[PDB]
Amino acid sequence: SLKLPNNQVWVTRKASEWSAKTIDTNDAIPFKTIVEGIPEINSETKFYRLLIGFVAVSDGTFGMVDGVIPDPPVVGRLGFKKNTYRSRDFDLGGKLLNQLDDRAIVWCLDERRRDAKRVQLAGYWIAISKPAPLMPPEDFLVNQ
Amino acid sequence: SLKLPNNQVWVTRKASEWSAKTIDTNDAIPFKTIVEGIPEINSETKFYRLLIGFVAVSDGTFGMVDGVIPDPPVVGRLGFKKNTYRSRDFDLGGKLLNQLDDRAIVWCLDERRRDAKRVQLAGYWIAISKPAPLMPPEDFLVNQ
Repeated sequence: SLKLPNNQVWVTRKASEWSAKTIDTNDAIPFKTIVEGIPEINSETKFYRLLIGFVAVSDGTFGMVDGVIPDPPVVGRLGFKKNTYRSRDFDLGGKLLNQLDDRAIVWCLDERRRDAKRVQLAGYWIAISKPAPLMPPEDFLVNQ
Repeated sequence: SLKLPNNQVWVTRKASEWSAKTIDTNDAIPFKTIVEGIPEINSETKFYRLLIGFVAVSDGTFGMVDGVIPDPPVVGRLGFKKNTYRSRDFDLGGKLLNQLDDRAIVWCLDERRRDAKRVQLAGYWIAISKPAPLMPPEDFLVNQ
């Protein structure tokens, strides 16, 4: 279930640590942010899976939402427990970025809702359509 | 000269825009910073080439230094002209990160030494030893 078809690859990037907060709100990470800073990705990339893993300092619930101040998730909402690794594979359906750029993952904590590192995320893993071999642009070494 | 041997690949990442500055100093980007946030890279990676490209708002000089408040570069120092793309391929010698982590690229501008975007960098391109196919860790989907 970490194996891919031959026309897809895994890409990843490091997740930021969460700072303490002063407002009362939902914690949400938008999909466009998850993808920012991954060079294999462009307007033609199709997206098949997003894997997330985390540990939280409280019980709570989480899931993916489509509206985006994002609502708590309804369909597919799942629970987690304090200090227990939780993970989730989200199916992205072979869609392009412009079709997923309204999505976010949202967490609702029972307690310690404003603490620093209240959720600690592993790297994000995304299965995408396999890119051509990476190469600098042809005009990179002009005036070298 | 953008082609690699079969046991190397290109990796890249986006460069940050430069803010205006209030101090009088050299502009330097350390090698450890260039490499931060590239998942294919670890303690065993060997480094073969670093490609940089930039446009500056003034004439000046630049080059790679080994001491690192880094000195202006001596050996291999090169000139550039205002509003003219310049690029450079630096040979990294097949070395590991711990052998390159004292290196930086340093720019010395003739004029406008404190302006925002005084140097605008293209993505950094690095030729490294070819990694195994990227895969999430085996324990990623515990408690899914």
